[PDB]
Amino acid sequence: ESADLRALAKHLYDSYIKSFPLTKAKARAILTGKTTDKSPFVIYDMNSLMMGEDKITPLQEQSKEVAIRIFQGCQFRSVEAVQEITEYAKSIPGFVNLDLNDQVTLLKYGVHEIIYTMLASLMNKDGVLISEGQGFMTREFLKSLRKPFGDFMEPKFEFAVKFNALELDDSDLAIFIAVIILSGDRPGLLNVKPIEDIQDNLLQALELQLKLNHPESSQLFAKLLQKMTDLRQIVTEHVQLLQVIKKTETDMSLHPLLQEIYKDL
Amino acid sequence: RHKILHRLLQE
Ligand SMILES: C[C@H](CCC(=O)O)C[C@H](C)C[C@H](C)C(=O)CC(=O)[C@H](C)C[C@H](C)C/C=C\[C@@H](C)[C@@H](O)[C@@H](C)[C@@H](O)C[C@@H]1CC[C@@](C)([C@H]2CC[C@@](C)([C@@H](C)O)O2)O1
Repeated sequence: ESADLRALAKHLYDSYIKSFPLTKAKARAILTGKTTDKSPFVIYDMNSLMMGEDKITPLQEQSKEVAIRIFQGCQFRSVEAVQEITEYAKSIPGFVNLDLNDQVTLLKYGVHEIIYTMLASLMNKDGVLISEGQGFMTREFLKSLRKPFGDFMEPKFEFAVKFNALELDDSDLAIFIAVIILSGDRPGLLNVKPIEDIQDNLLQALELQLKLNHPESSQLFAKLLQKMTDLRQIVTEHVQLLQVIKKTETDMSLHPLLQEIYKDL
Repeated sequence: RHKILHRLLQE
């Protein structure tokens, strides 16, 4: 048991390291100035947007308004994350042995919760690492965005602050991320039971990880369990923004991958 | 289906 709980703890990390090119370790190293060899452009207004703008989003360009340029990098970066997460998922022991529809279902619902977990790794009190860390966008400048967008990230910065206070590392995050994916309470799952046996094994590997990797957080496990449901709030919040840009906000076509995902939830 | 996930799942 508790050697294969260590075994599975290591596998995940390896596969986490395989699938996710930007890690917290790198994100934290840059955020605290420890690689002054990777010192990031600061976007704090329309003005520095312009200069940082010049670093795919192709001739697909058209200098349109600030918010549509930001839409497009988000979109492109979401697409990549979906792919990484999926490739990571494919590597959770037993994940592939499940019915295809349910493997789809878990990704449909698991994907944004993990996008937002990972986002926290890129955030502190004042802003967010962007462009693979070669960029840093302020919280204050994300607030000056008009319309439905100016107060969207505010609840994500709160919570990115709260969740970073847990000092989780890449090896911690790996299992947390697999726990989320293997959750049997997603709408429309065909075979709940096999998923739960999988999640229970992961829940336990994690439990151990946390007692091992942080012996002086006493109740870290319980603190971390609760974030999973803050995550779903975060996500219904997300879903309800897409909603307003579905109707109002002409011109913002979702990527078809992101269409598949935001459709019937 | 969900066509893109699938292909990403298939390999
Ligand atoms: C860091 C971000 C800018 C970086 C960039 O311009 O490049 C902050 C960015 C404004 C985040 C939020 C969505 C925002 O205010 C969006 C916005 O006005 C436009 C008009 C509406 C939306 C695109 C509609 C569609 C999708 C977005 C909502 C969605 O994208 C984001 C909510 C969510 O995705 C958060 C972020 C952005 C995309 C991402 C998957 C990226 C970022 C880096 C990395 C590796 C992390 C996160 O894991 O993934 O997470």
